[PDB]
Amino acid sequence: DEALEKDLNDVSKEINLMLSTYAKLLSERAAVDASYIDEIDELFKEANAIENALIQKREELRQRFTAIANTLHR
Amino acid sequence: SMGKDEALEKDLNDVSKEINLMLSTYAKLLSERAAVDASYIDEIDELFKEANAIENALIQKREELRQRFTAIANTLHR
Amino acid sequence: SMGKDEALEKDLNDVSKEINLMLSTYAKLLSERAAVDASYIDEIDELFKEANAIENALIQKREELRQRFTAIANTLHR
Amino acid sequence: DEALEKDLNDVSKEINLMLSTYAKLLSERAAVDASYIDEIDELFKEANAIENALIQKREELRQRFTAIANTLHR
Ligand SMILES: [Ca+2]
Ligand SMILES: [Ca+2]
Ligand SMILES: [Ca+2]
Ligand SMILES: [Ca+2]
Ligand SMILES: [Ca+2]
Ligand SMILES: [Ca+2]
Ligand SMILES: [Ca+2]
Ligand SMILES: [Ca+2]
Ligand SMILES: [Ca+2]
Ligand SMILES: [Ca+2]
Ligand SMILES: [Ca+2]
Ligand SMILES: [Ca+2]
Ligand SMILES: [Ca+2]
Ligand SMILES: [Ca+2]
Repeated sequence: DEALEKDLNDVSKEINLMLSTYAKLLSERAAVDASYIDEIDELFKEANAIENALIQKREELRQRFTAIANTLHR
Repeated sequence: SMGKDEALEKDLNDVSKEINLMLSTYAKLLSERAAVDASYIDEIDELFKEANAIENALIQKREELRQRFTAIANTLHR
Repeated sequence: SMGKDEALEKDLNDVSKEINLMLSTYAKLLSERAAVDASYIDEIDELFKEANAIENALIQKREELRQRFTAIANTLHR
Repeated sequence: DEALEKDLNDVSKEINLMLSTYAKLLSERAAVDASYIDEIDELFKEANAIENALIQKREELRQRFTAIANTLHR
């Protein structure tokens, strides 16, 4: 019911809106990826600190067990 | 009482659960991105096809006006 | 070695963190619902207004056809 | 460029699609709410079991401390 010229201008506006919206969404992905990488890195560092402490504690237990055994069996 | 080794094992499991949840949340975000990307392509394709059809009809409309004014000019001379 | 009381305190904190995350995820889902509800109202309103305008124009179109056929009938008798 | 009758039928289809889609979304909220309530309930029960065990352990520590004190100060 509107002229073809008017309808062409309406659809062009729809295109520009979708393009501008998607461009924005795409431009934001890098910072989101960077945030996940940063936070996963923090968690892996936390896990590695716990794991390392567990390794140390297990070696101390090995040494305590060996010492008690040697004292008891001579 | 209990061993610190046991407590450290438990704390390592706690952080492993957090890592697994973060990795799975990120994997989900990537799936949502893929579906968004494909939907954009479908939808922008529909819009560009509609725009080109309107554009082609508008070109035809201007030529129809040219033809109709030419026919009037010929009618005036009759 | 360490006390089981300390280990239990730590485990209680671990579950409290999970509760807090679940409560906040649910609070987020409710916010998304509210925005969805309001968007539905905006969008269905636009559609019903468009439908009523088309409907009213169609009623007018049928009456215009009635008027145009009546005028033809009067022209035929001239 | 289409007749008003055709356009009325197109918009009616759009309405029915939006209504049917929203009705579905609304009908699904109860099961989602129920799932959150169920899972939060499981977590609170887990937390209460830990808390209760901590209360018991603290009372045992109170009794061990009192007994050692009495033995040492007579
Ligand atoms: Ca038109
Ligand atoms: Ca238009
Ligand atoms: Ca390590
Ligand atoms: Ca813990
Ligand atoms: Ca398609
Ligand atoms: Ca499509
Ligand atoms: Ca073209
Ligand atoms: Ca824990
Ligand atoms: Ca509105
Ligand atoms: Ca609106
Ligand atoms: Ca009406
Ligand atoms: Ca029309
Ligand atoms: Ca139509
Ligand atoms: Ca309790």
